[PDB]
Amino acid sequence: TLVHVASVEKGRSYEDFQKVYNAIALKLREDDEYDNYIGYGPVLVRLAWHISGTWDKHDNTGGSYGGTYRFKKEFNDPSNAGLQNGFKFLEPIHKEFPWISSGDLFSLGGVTAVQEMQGPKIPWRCGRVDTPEDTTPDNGRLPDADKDAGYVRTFFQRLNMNDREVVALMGAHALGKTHLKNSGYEGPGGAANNVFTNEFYLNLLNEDWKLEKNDANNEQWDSKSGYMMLPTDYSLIQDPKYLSIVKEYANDQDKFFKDFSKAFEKLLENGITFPKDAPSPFIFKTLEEQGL
Ligand code: HEM
Repeated sequence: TLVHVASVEKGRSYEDFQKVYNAIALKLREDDEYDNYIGYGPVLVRLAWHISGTWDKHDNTGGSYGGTYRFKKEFNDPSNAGLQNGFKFLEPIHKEFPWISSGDLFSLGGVTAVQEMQGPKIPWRCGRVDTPEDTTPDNGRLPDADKDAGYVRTFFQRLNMNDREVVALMGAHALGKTHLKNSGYEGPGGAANNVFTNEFYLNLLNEDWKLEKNDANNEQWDSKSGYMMLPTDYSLIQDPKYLSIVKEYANDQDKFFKDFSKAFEKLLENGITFPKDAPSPFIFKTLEEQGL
């Protein structure tokens, strides 16, 4: 069995990590022009997810622990096209705080982004430890977007996620947009794409979606409002079990926030064993809460 035990960066405590959070948050505020004024929040959330979503529950390969996205096999995964922008954003942060591990930095970037975009608090734990280049997972473990609900359910079971966790996590697609050159899909999902809300679910249910091909010859669902849904997004209103949960979150943002926060922490921690004397999870203050 392959076990990864969280090991706190030597001598570091909550306050040290809050300083890293603050540096990420200050740079997020500064770099507001990125991606036609969306800012870096969405791509940092996607980075935190993609470095975690290589995990395989069966043998504990992949996952956030090892920080392996720093190695070219993983950095160059076609599934990760565009994430280099997030890595480049985090580079000056890592320079300022060289003591933090890569997996801790990448995952903390996603937590910081969600919170600074007015999302829920996401508890976060330190202690991911960089592992060598030969531990980098092969490409092909991240999901395809052209597929249906059965594919989504099966995929997420590899990450030990159930229906509620899947539907909650997908709500992150309120953020950012698809970019044709990255993924072969184009467009935002709504008007509020750098503030964290339940808009994904509302737009899934309330827009009039039309199936179209895009300029890369791929099918996607488009609305007159200029929004889009991936086939895997749209699958959440095709499957009866997913549809029930989509309606729940469309009706109740507080419940979505609570479930997202739990699922996202779980995603970022998959594969990691936290020893009993490990610090409790940290809840970082936003810049606003600190007067910064
Ligand atoms: C079935 C699972 C999923 C599929 C197929 C999928 C697919 C995609 C695709 C194709 C894009 C567009 C990339 C680009 O063109 O730049 C995207 C963007 C994004 N994904 Fe997902 N995704 C999935 C799950 C998730 C999850 C679980 C999260 C996080 C909780 C997430 C967060 C995001 C974010 C924030 C963006 C916007 C990035 C940006 O604007 O640069 N995705 N996803």
